[PDB]
Amino acid sequence: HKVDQEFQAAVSKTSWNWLLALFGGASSLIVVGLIVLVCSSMLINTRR
Amino acid sequence: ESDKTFPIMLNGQVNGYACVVGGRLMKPLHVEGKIDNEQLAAVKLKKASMYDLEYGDVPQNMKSDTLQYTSDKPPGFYNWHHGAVQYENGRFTVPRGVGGKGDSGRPILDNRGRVVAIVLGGANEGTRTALSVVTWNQKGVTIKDTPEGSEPW
Amino acid sequence: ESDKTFPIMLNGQVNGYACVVGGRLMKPLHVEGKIDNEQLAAVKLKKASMYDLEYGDVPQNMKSDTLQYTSDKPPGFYNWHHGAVQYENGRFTVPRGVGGKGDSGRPILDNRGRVVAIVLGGANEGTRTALSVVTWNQKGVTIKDTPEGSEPW
Repeated sequence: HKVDQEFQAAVSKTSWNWLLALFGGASSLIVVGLIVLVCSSMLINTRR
Repeated sequence: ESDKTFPIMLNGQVNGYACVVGGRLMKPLHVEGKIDNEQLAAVKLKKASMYDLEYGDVPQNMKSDTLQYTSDKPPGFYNWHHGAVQYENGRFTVPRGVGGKGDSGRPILDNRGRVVAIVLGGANEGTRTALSVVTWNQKGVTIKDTPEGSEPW
Repeated sequence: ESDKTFPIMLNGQVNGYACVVGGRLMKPLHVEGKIDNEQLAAVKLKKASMYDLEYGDVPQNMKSDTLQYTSDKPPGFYNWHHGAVQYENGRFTVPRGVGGKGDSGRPILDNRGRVVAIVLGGANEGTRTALSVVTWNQKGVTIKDTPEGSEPW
């Protein structure tokens, strides 16, 4: 084998897209949860 | 007040009061103890920790005979188990000396028999004592008004 | 009430009341029986099942002499065959031990002899009895008021 096998450029863009979508789902979920908590707190403070 | 307000037991001593309004039973969270009423002991309480309170759905046989609610709060004198409380400048105050530990959860009643606020604590200014309580609004918002230096009773 | 309220029979037993209001006849669905009056027996009863009711268009002669509904509901006391019914916080109640099965469809009367609600059932709650009924509204709307534990009379 004339070229070494790395980790970055060793997985297809289909697998990369699926993995990134699955992980970004959780990332998006946690950030939307955080902004939901923040906006609820701000609404409570404003309408208090 | 006397009929509907129940003492709470902490090792056999009074330490607070649980108040029923509009078919829901409220109790301050900071006061720890057991409700004297055997039935209310079985009522599940869900807690608002930030408001220092727990509220629960009351049974079917006693929700009607409840302290009727209200929201209009003109300044002046209002009823109280220990006497009269002065509501002025959007603040509830009492003469300095009356009230203390064990009076948390005491309802403040109206002239017509309705509830205006529930007591949680008090801070002594030397001249009077400003009560840290929960006061309602026209838009149905319950603001926990606590003057500076408030200590829960 | 007596002149223009017609019982419904079943095997010689009265089980419900039909009411003529606004020029139209109403009869609740949970009760089964025969309308006493012969002339109204020929009306086709259009059913609102989710409203637990049937309504029908009355003939010409008697449409002039019917009960009148109302929209404004000042809280307090309202007339009824079994006395005064108490209205507050958007809820109807009666003193306990008053009313029972077979009283469905009996209208709630007021000072100026106009209907404010139609009785459908009641839940006994010890101190009082909360009436599960149907009421009108300011914007020309019919709304059910059925408290928890309501059982149809």
